[PDB]
Amino acid sequence: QEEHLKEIMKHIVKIEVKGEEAVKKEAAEKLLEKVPSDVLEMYKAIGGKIYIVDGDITKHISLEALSEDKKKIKDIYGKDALLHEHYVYAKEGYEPVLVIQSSEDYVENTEKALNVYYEIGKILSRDILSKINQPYQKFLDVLNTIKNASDSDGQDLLFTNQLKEHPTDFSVEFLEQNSNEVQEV
Amino acid sequence: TVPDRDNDGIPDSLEVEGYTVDVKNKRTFLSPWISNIHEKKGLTKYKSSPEKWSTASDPYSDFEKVTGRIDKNVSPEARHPLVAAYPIVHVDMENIILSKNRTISKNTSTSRTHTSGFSNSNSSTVAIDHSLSLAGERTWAETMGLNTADTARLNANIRYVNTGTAPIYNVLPTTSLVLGKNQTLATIKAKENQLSQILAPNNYYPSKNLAPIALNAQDDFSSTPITMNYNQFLELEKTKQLRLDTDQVYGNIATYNFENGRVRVDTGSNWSEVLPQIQETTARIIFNGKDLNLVERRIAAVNPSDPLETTKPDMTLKEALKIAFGFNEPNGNLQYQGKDITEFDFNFDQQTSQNIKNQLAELNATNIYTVLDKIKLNAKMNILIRDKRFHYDRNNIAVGADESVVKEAHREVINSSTEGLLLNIDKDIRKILSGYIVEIEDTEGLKEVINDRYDMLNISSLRQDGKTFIDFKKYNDKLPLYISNPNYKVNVYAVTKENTIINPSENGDTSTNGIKKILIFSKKGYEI
Amino acid sequence: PTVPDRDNDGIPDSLEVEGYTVDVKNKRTFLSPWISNIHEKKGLTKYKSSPEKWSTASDPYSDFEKVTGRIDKNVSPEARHPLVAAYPIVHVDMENIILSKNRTISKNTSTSRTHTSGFSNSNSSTVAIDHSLSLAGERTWAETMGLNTADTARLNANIRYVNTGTAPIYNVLPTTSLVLGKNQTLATIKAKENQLSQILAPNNYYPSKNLAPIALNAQDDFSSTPITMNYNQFLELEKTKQLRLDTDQVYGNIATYNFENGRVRVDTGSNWSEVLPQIQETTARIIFNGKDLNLVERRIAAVNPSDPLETTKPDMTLKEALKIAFGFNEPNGNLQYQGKDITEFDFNFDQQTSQNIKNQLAELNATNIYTVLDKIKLNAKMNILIRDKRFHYDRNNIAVGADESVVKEAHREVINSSTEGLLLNIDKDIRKILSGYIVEIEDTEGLKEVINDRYDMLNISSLRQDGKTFIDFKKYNDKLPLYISNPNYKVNVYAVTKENTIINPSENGDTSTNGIKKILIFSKKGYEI
Repeated sequence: QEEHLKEIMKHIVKIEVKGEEAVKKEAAEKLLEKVPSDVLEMYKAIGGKIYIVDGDITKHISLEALSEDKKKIKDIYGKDALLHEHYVYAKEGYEPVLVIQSSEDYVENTEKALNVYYEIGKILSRDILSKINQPYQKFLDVLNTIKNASDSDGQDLLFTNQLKEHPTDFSVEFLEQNSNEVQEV
Repeated sequence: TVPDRDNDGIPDSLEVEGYTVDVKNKRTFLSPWISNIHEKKGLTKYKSSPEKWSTASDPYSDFEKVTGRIDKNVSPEARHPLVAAYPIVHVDMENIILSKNRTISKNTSTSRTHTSGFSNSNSSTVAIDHSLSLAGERTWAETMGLNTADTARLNANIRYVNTGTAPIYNVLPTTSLVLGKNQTLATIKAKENQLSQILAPNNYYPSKNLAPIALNAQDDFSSTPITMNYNQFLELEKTKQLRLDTDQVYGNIATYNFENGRVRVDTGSNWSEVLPQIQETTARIIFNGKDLNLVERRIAAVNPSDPLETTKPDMTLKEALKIAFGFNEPNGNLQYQGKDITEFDFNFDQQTSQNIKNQLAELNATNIYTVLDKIKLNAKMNILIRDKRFHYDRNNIAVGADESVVKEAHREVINSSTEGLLLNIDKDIRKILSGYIVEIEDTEGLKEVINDRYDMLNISSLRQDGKTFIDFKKYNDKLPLYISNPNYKVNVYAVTKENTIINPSENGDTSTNGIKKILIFSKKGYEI
Repeated sequence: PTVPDRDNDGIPDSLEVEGYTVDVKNKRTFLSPWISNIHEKKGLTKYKSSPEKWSTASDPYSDFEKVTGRIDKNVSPEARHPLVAAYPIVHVDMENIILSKNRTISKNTSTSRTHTSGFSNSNSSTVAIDHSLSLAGERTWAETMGLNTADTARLNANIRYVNTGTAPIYNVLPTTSLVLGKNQTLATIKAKENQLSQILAPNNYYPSKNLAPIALNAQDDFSSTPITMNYNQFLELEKTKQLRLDTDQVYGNIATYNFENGRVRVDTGSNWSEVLPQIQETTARIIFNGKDLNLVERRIAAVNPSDPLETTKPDMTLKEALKIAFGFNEPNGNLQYQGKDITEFDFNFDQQTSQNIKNQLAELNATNIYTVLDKIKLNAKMNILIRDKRFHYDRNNIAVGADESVVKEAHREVINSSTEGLLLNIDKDIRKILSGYIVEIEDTEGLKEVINDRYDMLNISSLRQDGKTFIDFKKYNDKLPLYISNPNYKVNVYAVTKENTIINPSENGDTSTNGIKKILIFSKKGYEI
């Protein structure tokens, strides 16, 4: 009994108060930490860099003037959300830019970090690797093995509806003709 | 290595955000709720408190409940972490017998009761059959040779009913019979070292296959334990009903042991220490949907005033109904196997009322049925949902209904002859119908009531195929039905319990004259 | 870093002395040092406690659990503050009695938890029997019951238990002895064995109001008439109609919280009979009759100069105590309870406390404590009694009367008047100091006709189900309406407070309302009805 008290004690009693705004800066930096550093160097080399805003992501100089129409985004779960409510958006162009909304709850929860990591991969696959066409047969080979496997819900996990309806196995032509579909997966 | 303050197996983040366990071919592992891959498989989205070894506070941990390492007897709907699992025992009296310290043996029907300022104590209510098994037994006072200076003996048979959600093991509750407002006739002994069996939820003890426990010991404890002076018998004649109040002192609790999976009863933990917590940190929902019987469930709601207690995931009423009873949304419309949520009344205690009037204001709505899914539950509110279609008495038991509903339920004549009707009516109706009045109408407006006595109405039976069968020869002269005119109308009236008379009137009238009777059938003589 | 915590109570030292607070973070609770500016807008209370006491209050619940909530969820809200001792308070409530001889008078009683003066730490109550005559012809009990000089009467009562404390009781239920007069002990109610298996959470009844009360007589063979009583006793009873119920403090064991799995199990080692002595000698006692004119007792932890360990407790100023113990707040920086200013209360002190506070009042050069209220330091063992200044009181600190001026103001709202009665709507508290009403009619030339002109014929005032008081004339009339000799004749109604009542016929057995100090309460002419 005397043993147990210690562990609970440390977790609840935060000895000192970091401050009102420090936590925000500390949260984001820890988040980006988990992604392998080597990825960050690739991002800077191709140009634009991620800057963390604090207010409503909906209203920023860099993003206000562009893509108002593309207000429809699909989350990881495939559900559509309006951008203003959403807490992180990215944009692909001549100046690759990624913007993340500051918050204090990135360590504690996980559902928010997942979207951030989701956004890092699309930049990685669509904007980085595309200059070298790195997704190729090896990615295609695993891909093909997924379609044909015993009642594998894995498909449900990674394929959209369009893919679950291609009757035969995937062909190198599809990636060429359709290259948006593969990059999300 | 992942933090885990409550030390309950599940890591923190999972508990707050939502998780679900799903078996991969033969191995069970715990996983975060994924919207697309779990929904097609029909798994429920769990939430819980990272700081409660059992969010509900009952003796089963948050982890154990959803995984099943638990007494396999807790009813299914209570495996969900936000549903308190606890026992609820009440007593059912099947039949009585009377004599004097010429024996009145009548069959009884009992009901678990609930009244209004209603408190956390279970109670039931017996109702004595009034129909006359014997023709000649007018005035019980004489059928039993009871004199002013006599005493009658009472001898009952009893069975136990578990309508809760968890098993009791060793003890069996003490329970005291009480007549009237405060004249306690007897306290039913707690038989000793005799309830070595188990009372699982939704079961009877003793089971339906055995004789029910005779109430009198048949030993030497008291020669006639249930004595009763003359004066009670008089009061007994005017009310024809008793109440049986029982307390909640149950036995020990069966806990799950991880080392070998054996379920052994620990003699340290006792249900009498847990119930107060449950009764003080959950929302109370009263429901009469299933079989027009009151099923009680308790749901964990937040209480702003308590730090630790605010940790539990917020529960919105609609969601509560989803996990506690089985309501679902085929088309997004709340319904219980078809019956939409809108066919029920909501009544609230004054305390509970105050909280809800506030809640309806910040949403700017007047009809609760729309914004229903936006009402937050706080601790200690008590909510009662009753069928809007039926009439009710003081003890919130179903006693009647509007006549109009009654007729359509009878508009289906499967067959008709000169010996009776064989209907197939919804099993629920025959709990608000006391009996039927048969009458014949002369071509010139006369009226002949066959069973023209207050205590002679129970003539309608039910066949083994669920077909109700009304027997005329029961309270007839064992003779078929005569008709003086193929043009003479035959009228049949039904009498609901609420509209019944239980004793002869002031001047001892026995005719069914001043009884409000509803016409239920009227066909031509030739047609029959 | 091994942050120091000598008291071994989870919260570290520095935090305990200076001030901290618990705050729920979305779904996770964490402990923080008090920041003045960022927490204040959120309505969080600044706690303080003792770094060298596992339980500043000294009750069996460490400082840490209380604010964190790991505790029997039954402890009353008001007891979460670390500086309010949580312990049980059991007193006995008797609802009604019945009498006969070993034509049986079964009459209803009213009880109030009492407290009198040199007042000591032991609870007792006092029941009061209604004196009004339910039956007309039962004048003189001595005859309604065939009582002879060499006879004995039998007593059979019903009682209920009341928990006015701050903690639950579990196994046992206390013994309590009935006594008439100064020292006449009639009976001690046995401690039934293994029968009070239920729980008394604070402000609850046992058994609840919906069940039969525990019958006092066993109804078994223990004693044929346990309440024997020689004639002489009956005489004292006839003159006073008062009984005392002394109850002891032998409670059961205590329910403690287990960290390992969060089950609240009743531990058989710790027993309230070991803790209370500690509490009663290290806390300040505050008595208040505010809520419903009933005596609620709370205990606050104060410093005791003489004891090293005891100076450790955070200094407690009187004003905040009132804030945290009862619910007082500062709408405008003025201490107040729902409208009622602090100025509407009396301050009475025991001789010790009086001496101590006069000194403290001297170094500040003040005369009105109501000003310097926030500067009085509490020491251990003061006893303070807070009573409504507006009501008159008897020796046993029971509400018994009030100043007449208040009485008229309480009636200035005539909702309705007719020849069948009044349907008034009065503040629930006043009707606890009014014994009954005298109705009279006044001839146009100054005559006076009192309808119910008997001392024991006053219970004519009912209460409607909507809280509207209803006075029935036909009750102690001849079941006939009210006749009026003149549409110009005034109809006078008087109210009689308990203190001004008579309880027995006078020397010559007078039943007239002559020697009763009477206050006029209503006067409308015959046509104003």
